[PDB]
Amino acid sequence: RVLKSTEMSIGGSGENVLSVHPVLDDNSCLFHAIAYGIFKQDSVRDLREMVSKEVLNNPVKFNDAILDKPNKDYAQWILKMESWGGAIEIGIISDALAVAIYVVDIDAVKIEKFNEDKFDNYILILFNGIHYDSLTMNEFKTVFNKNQPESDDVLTAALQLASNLKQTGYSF
Amino acid sequence: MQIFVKTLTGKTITLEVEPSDTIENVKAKIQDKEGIPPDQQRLIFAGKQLEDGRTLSDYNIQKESTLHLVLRLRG
Repeated sequence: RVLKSTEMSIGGSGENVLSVHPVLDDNSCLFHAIAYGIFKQDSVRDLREMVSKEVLNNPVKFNDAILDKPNKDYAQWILKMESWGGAIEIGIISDALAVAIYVVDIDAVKIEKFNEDKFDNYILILFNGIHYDSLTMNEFKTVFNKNQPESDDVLTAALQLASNLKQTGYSF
Repeated sequence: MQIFVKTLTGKTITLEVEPSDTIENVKAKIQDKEGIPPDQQRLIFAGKQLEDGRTLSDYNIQKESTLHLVLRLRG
């Protein structure tokens, strides 16, 4: 059993394996990665519409300064299939689906957590600077819980995987 | 002194700063507490985006002032 560059054993025993699960490399990859992790089924349009609606309905929280463009303009912009999702989308989708989203940032070798204090359940998405993939355990499990015994080891493996990928030329 | 930094997920981050601190310095402090790289950080105060080269003093940042942190992370 030899591990590939996109794989990392979890914990001291290494019985379970964390791996990259690639999604379609289109302009909607953030949404594909989140949909796979949470639903195990693709969704882009519904997720973009959810974000658009939340922004429109909350102009005080998502003001022009926060969005770096007028609220009404952002709400239409995020509906375009070519518009790249980011932290703003992640936060909104996380809140809406009641699952924390942990961004494993390859270039930084850090995990950016969204809503870790609200929801115990979390998914991991891998960010290389211009693209998102999903992270899975044993080629299947995507939803983890931070209070389960193996959670620390899962996060440790995610960080070590990110470090290895940074070192082998995978971040942009 | 103390300033606060609020995220869009509702969390608040306390910072110890001097009026002499540049926005860059502040992002570096946020990186220390939270591990967020400065290049992914956007800071907003009083409806204005804060620029790397200026100081808190330049924007009238004072006691218990609240900044808003928004991340980029677009892919």
